[PDB]
Amino acid sequence: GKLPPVYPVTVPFLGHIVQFGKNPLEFMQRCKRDLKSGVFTISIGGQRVTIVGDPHEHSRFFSPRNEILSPREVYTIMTPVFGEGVAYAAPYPRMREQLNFLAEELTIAKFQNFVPAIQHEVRKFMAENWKEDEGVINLLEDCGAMIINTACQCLFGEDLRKRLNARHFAQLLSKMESSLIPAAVFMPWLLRLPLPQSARCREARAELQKILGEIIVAREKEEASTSDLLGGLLKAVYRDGTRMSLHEVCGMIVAAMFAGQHTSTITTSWSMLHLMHPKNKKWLDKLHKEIDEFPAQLNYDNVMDEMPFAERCVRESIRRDPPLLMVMRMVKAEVKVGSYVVPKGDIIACSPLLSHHDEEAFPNPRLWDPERDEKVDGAFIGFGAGVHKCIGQKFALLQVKTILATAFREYDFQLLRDEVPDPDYHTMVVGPTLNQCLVKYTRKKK
Amino acid sequence: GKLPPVYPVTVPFLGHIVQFGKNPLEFMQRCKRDLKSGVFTISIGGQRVTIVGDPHEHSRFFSPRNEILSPREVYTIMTPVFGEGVAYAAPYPRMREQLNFLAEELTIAKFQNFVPAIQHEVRKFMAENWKEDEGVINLLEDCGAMIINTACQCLFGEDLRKRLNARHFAQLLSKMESSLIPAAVFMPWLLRLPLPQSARCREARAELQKILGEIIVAREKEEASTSDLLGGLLKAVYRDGTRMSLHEVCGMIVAAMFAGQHTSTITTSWSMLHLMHPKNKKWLDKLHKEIDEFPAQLNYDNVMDEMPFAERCVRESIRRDPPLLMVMRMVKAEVKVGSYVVPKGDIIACSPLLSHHDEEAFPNPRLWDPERDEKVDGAFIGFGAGVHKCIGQKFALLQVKTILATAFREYDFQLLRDEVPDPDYHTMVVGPTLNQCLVKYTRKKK
Amino acid sequence: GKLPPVYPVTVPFLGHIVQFGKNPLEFMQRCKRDLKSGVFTISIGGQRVTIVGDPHEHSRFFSPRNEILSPREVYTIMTPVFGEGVAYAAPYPRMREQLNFLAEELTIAKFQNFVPAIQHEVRKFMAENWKEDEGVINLLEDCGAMIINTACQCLFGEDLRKRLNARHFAQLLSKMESSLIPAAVFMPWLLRLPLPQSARCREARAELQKILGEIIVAREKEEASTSDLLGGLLKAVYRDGTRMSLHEVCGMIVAAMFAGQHTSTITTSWSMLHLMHPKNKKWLDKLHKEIDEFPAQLNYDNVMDEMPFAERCVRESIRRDPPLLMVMRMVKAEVKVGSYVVPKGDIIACSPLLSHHDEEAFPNPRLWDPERDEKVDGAFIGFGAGVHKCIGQKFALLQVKTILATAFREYDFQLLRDEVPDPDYHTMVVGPTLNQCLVKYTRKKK
Ligand SMILES: O=C(N[C@H](Cc1c[nH]c2ccccc12)C(=O)Nc1ccncc1)c1ccc(N2CCN(c3ccc(F)cc3F)CC2)cc1F
Ligand SMILES: O=C(N[C@H](Cc1c[nH]c2ccccc12)C(=O)Nc1ccncc1)c1ccc(N2CCN(c3ccc(F)cc3F)CC2)cc1F
Ligand SMILES: O=C(N[C@H](Cc1c[nH]c2ccccc12)C(=O)Nc1ccncc1)c1ccc(N2CCN(c3ccc(F)cc3F)CC2)cc1F
Ligand code: HEM
Ligand code: HEM
Ligand code: HEM
Repeated sequence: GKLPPVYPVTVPFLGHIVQFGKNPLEFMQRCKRDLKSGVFTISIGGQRVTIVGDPHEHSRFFSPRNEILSPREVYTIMTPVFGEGVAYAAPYPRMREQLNFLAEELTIAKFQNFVPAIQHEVRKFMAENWKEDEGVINLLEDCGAMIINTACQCLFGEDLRKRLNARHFAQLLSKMESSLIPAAVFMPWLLRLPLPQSARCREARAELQKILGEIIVAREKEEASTSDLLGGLLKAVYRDGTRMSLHEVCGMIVAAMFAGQHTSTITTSWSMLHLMHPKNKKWLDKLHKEIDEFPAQLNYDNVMDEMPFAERCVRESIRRDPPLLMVMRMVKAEVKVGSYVVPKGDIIACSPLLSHHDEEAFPNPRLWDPERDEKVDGAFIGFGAGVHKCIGQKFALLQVKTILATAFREYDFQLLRDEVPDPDYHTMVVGPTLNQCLVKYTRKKK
Repeated sequence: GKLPPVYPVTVPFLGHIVQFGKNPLEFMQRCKRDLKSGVFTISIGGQRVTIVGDPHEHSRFFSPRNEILSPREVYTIMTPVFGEGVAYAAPYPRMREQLNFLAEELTIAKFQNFVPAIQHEVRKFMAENWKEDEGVINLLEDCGAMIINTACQCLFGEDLRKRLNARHFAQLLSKMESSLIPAAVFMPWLLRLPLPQSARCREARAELQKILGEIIVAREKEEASTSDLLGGLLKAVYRDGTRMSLHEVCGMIVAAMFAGQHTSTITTSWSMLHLMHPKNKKWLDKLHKEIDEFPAQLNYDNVMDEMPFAERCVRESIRRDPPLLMVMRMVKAEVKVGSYVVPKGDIIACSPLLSHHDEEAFPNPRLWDPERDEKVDGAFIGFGAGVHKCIGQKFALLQVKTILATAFREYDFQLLRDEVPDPDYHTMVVGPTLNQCLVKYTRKKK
Repeated sequence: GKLPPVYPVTVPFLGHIVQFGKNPLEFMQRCKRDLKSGVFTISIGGQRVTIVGDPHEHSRFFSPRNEILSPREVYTIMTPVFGEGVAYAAPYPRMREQLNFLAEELTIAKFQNFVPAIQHEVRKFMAENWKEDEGVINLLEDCGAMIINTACQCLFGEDLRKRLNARHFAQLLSKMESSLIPAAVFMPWLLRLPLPQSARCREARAELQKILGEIIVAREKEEASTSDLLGGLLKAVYRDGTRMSLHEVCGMIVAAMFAGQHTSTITTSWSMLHLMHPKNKKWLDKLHKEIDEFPAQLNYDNVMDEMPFAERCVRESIRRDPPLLMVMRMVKAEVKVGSYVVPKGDIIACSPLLSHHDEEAFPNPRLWDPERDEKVDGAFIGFGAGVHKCIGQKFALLQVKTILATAFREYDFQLLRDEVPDPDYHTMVVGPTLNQCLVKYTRKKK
């Protein structure tokens, strides 16, 4: 085998994470240029990280099975929050079955009544918060509130929402996030030591599990028709003929809510931010034309089948600013990538950021252009690819499209600074800088 | 409960400590503004830190007992230097009794002969080091030398000083400080691992303990009158009727000397730095008027009761540049703070820096103005507040005021750069940048 | 004892390593100036580091035996790569004997046929890569390739090179380097925890050991004349009458190749970079005069005895940019350094960088001047000094001088930017910034 070339080891401890939090794109482009190779290795905290930064080789990265490019070792930071024996922390066979059970709950087939539930919360929100003829809001925080409120209406039954509302859900997820050390992907030794915040999060999730249990007992003693997410997952049956444990169900619900909270929020925000920008009026007008073709009450078919332009807007906002900068796996057995082999124990990564800004794939990559197409097949990896592709993608897109169509139909927006906000690359999920997201809404003439 | 809002988690490991060491004020003001709340939470190394940045809520932070906002877990870094079973490392009841025994040794009631002892060392120092009609000194280092020399004359008997002089004391404290990892407040897992520097410091303190023991044996075999600090503490009796161990006494002496070495030094320096600045001549003239009302030999009453203006100068230098930027505690049981609850396991903090620069409390907070008053009651927290307030405050103020009155009576000073020195926020105790503290003394016409 | 003075402890974890990776010279000069002492102590991660930054006191640092200023504890990071019981990881007596056995293999006495072997590889390389009349290359990478290719021809027999060629060797060393955490010199607690990359490197070296074993078995079953490095080391006999183990031999070969890969490469590059710079034409002309005094085929005597000017060029490039910025040891028993004592447990360091830029020793230290002499005796410490001085120095100098003489005889070079490249201080071995090393070769008129 030929090893990819290697950026030589630097002295500050985890110093490359600082660069990755400040200018990740430029850092990776430098690595690529200096070593004259799209496939290259860096060393972070003693751990080799090999980045497939050539769009043409995406298939090598996304094809292999979890047994061989495993996500388990790279997501050890998440075990306290989701639970032992849940998702990435489960043996491979159970892992695959659990993920699939969640994927089954979020198929287009399961979305009956979701668009009206979403429209209802959004309208409730706009009437509570956007009351005036005119007013100033933080668009990032309000999208975030709408994402959690709308997800909770779609996924959880009324009895569940009565005991556990979106605000409590939001707090719990936010507390959990605050307990993580994202750098510890490169500090596996740390995660073997006792961490107090870890015990705290497990009690928090155990409290959630208690609520969930009480709900099931109450539903079981009043029935004659549990087709919400909780209900669906409790009815799943593994290949061996057993059921998921409530522990496992609770964990998968947390993971689903945790996954969508920032990614979908960010995507909504960027999309709305580009569309209200004056130099994009042409695309806004185009969006209104599409929306006005439709009544007030939307449905699944309108949003998902009959809004191709709104789709290009959302996709191109994920293209330009992907909220997850890296997809990563642990190499469990060595793998070929072009003329190279990437050895076992390496972390192998593919970067939606680096790849969405490749000039060959996306000519003039700093331009937000909803009409563009990829020049390289598979270079859009906003939701990953292959067999492990985002299983929440259709649910996320339904939410974002519905919120977009409801909001722009009822309100005009103006960004209260000249340029679109800069991404803030310091956070785990990357989105627009919070203090640059002030916007003025104006209620449209009824 | 409602959780305070949370700055979302950042990727560089302990990256917020870098900002806290470079621009802490601006970092915290940003957190406050971006989240629209004076009470807010950040995550450092996986550990939630909730900052009470509203001056009006100081009472919630400073009221609770050590059983419930505990200092023990946040000061684990200090256990090697002070000893197991000493101070913050003692069970709560013993902790309280030990701290109180030290507080009792440093009451105004115990200061007979301190002002003359201080004046004597300062005069000895000025005659050894400031010999000429005119000359250049580093004011920060010389204040530091005067603080340790004067503390040793007040607190330790001649026999003790003969075996352990201020220079040796200074070295030992300085060696101990060099062994600490202040960031490990956010790395409790680290402090459970063996650290070699920790064993070294304990041998150093054990050597100190040996000297102290020999002194006691020598005093016990020559007496007919141990009213120094060592003597006082050895005579303390716990509620159960036993005595502190020599181990515990030794530890409390170290902690007392360690506490005052930089804080008091820094406060002296800032005070002298502002007063010699030309735009402050008006306050200098005012200070001389007050000093000239008094003979050469001062006494307790002059310094502590009859120098109200010198007091405003020292207080306002602590206001403008508090040497401890944060008071912190571990939440052992949850607590209310305004409309929020701060959960167990959080670190809860209140910042004298952030609070002394609040515009409502201290209008035009960058101005050093000794005549100002707080506009918010309890917003001055230079020495903390409540039941856990600095127990060295009266001793520190006596030293600083005495040094100020002795030095300015005998010398004029001029700062050898245009602007007052910038604080250097990189160190544990924060003071003026060392290389900006060059000053020229001029011996006054006798 | 008097302790050296101490820069007071800073809050960011390992924050001084960031400064050391960005501007080490300025950082250390600041420490020296601010504390008014050439001998001074900083605290990194809780570990005191005392730097002998006075050229006049070099002898204190370099005299003491390994039992008392030990390299073992500071080079724990290297144990996985070289092996347990090898070099710095061996008990002191074995350590001394092993190092000596390697030193014996690299004495001038052992270099018969090295200059022709080197000239042969360099010429092979130039003909493969520098084929045209004219062309653009990265001088740093090509010197690196020449250093490893030429070392392998000198040190390893044909049978060994047939199974393990320079490219495979280069990869293996590069993989090993990528597994290190240089900051962990200041994190001894980390190196006591399991690190996965450590197990990987040991398997890699075990694979190398297997190849080496097979070679020995094959040589042992075909002989009638193992005078390469492998052969030499296998014939070494300890004081007790036993032989090195193949494990130990394998480890010492790795350490030798690892030591020379960047240091010698960097030194070649800098030397060539200065000599092709136009303002240095005067020294280039001088170098050609010396080279032209000699045939095409060089020999040991020409290179090592008859090239005094080429020697000054190489030495002065190591003077101006020493590839190892610090020589460090663990104080095992306390030691005097001027008016100070440096206690046990301190890391004591001497910096070739700081010392080669001292204005007293090297007037106008930013000027590359091959005719200069030190103004302070022992201030050149590019290869260390004393009893522990670099044991590869004569081999490194032979390689560098031979490559210099062969290349400049056959080619002209031009740097494709105006100024000599900046050093990149981020890496373990420090050399010229990689992307500033583009050069244009021109084949000379035959
Ligand atoms: O937000 C993250 N993850 C969280 C938690 C999570 C993890 N895996 C999941 C699988 C399913 C559901 C949730 C999760 C998350 O919400 N991820 C997510 C995944 C899929 N779909 C939506 C959201 C996350 C985000 C960033 C991150 N980093 C920071 C960048 N990094 C990195 C990588 C390479 C470098 F050179 C430098 C770097 F700094 C280490 C990985 C690590 C992370 F875990
Ligand atoms: O100088 C410090 N402490 C030392 C040692 C010490 C500790 N507790 C004591 C109680 C009694 C006597 C001595 C001590 C000290 O001398 N403190 C002191 C306390 C009271 N009166 C005078 C002096 C010190 C100083 C700073 C520090 N940091 C750095 C800032 N930090 C922090 C906190 C929040 C953030 F967002 C970011 C930050 F970086 C962690 C706390 C931690 C510390 F321990
Ligand atoms: O390149 C390094 N070493 C490697 C591996 C190695 C170690 N010891 C050996 C002995 C014999 C052979 C190989 C080795 C190496 O190739 N060193 C080498 C030594 C002698 N002759 C040639 C090369 C190396 C290079 C730098 C380094 N640092 C970074 C700077 N540092 C440091 C020190 C003081 C500070 F204030 C701040 C700092 F960041 C910690 C030491 C540590 C290292 F181990
Ligand atoms: C805009 C929103 C989202 C973005 C941009 C996003 C992005 C991604 C990406 C990049 C992957 C990696 C896929 C691969 O390995 O090739 C992924 C996987 C995943 N996403 Fe999302 N995601 C989003 C929303 C969601 C939501 C709402 C859920 C809720 C269930 C979710 C759950 C997952 C899961 C479970 C996986 C792992 C699939 C596996 O390992 O097989 N994501 N997502
Ligand atoms: C200018 C000098 C000093 C400053 C600015 C200062 C500042 C502080 C502050 C802010 C606190 C926290 C009090 C609270 O929890 O509300 C404190 C506590 C303390 N200080 Fe100081 N301090 C100084 C000098 C000293 C000295 C000379 C000693 C010597 C004994 C000392 C010993 C203590 C102790 C023991 C506590 C803890 C009290 C407790 O937990 O109950 N300090 N100081
Ligand atoms: C330009 C190339 C090199 C430079 C600048 C360099 C620099 C140094 C320095 C500064 C030392 C520390 C000596 C002391 O403690 O006083 C040293 C030691 C050493 N070098 Fe090198 N070195 C180079 C090449 C090599 C090579 C090619 C080898 C191959 C064997 C090597 C092996 C060693 C060893 C084994 C030591 C440790 C000697 C001991 O601890 O007794 N070095 N080198």
